[PDB]
Amino acid sequence: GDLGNVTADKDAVADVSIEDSVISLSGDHCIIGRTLVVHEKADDLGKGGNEESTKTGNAGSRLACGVIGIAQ
Amino acid sequence: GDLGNVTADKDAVADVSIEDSVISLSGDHCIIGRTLVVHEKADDLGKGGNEESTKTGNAGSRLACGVIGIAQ
Amino acid sequence: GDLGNVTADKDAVADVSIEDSVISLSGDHCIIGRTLVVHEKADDLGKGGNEESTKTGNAGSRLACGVIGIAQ
Repeated sequence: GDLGNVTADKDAVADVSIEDSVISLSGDHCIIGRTLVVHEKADDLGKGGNEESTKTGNAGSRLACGVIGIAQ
Repeated sequence: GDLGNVTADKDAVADVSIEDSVISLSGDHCIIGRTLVVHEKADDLGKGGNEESTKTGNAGSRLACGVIGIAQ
Repeated sequence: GDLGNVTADKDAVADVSIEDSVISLSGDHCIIGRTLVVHEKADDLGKGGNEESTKTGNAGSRLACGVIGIAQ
């Protein structure tokens, strides 16, 4: 362990995500993303069972809408 | 372990994702992504069973809509 | 282990993804992605069984719509 690491002894589920990025825009007189009409609808309506022993590390959907940098 | 690593002793599920990126735009008088009309609909409505012992590391959909850099 | 690596002792499922990218746009007076009308519909409505012991590392669909760099 030096920056974060699951270390279980029976079951280790994870969603390790180490997205180290760098973005260096420049230049002038430039439009980026004039109009955006977005309709994200991540409407989780799941269901479980009489013994469903889920062990999810991340139980959800990632919905992104960008113009330059989408690190997902 | 030095930057994050599942190390279970029975079962180790994971979604390791180490997307280290670099983006260097430049130039001038330039449009990027004028109009966007997006309709993401990641509507999870799953179902489980009477003994479904799921062990997902990441139970979700990634929906992206970018113009330059999509690191998924 | 130095940057993240499943090391189970019975079962190790994974979705290792190390997409290290570099993008260097340039030039001027240039359009990139004028109009986009996207309709992502990753509508997971699966189903499980009376003993379905799933062990997925990443149970989801990646839906991207970019113009320059799609590292999936």
